[PDB]
Amino acid sequence: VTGFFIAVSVIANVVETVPCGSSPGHIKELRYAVAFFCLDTACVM
Amino acid sequence: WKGIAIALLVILVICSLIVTSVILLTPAEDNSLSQKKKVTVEDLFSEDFKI
Repeated sequence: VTGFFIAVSVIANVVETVPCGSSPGHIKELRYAVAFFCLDTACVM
Repeated sequence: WKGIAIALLVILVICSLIVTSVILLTPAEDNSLSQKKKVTVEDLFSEDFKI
């Protein structure tokens, strides 16, 4: 489980700036889910 | 083995449910609505623009 959660933490850090998951890709109407943050927190604790 | 695997996947399912519940409940996402609608010909002949 620790290995799995390290994997999800690192893959989340990788995805953090994916254009679909980041600021670009939505400027005309607005997705940029900030919930990434929460995941980080969980992994850290 | 495979008891280790089933216990592991059960714990992963529980943790995934917890984290997705947090993901659903925590954020706001409520930007309401912005922008004003543009002008169309029906607006001209409405009583609104009568001088």
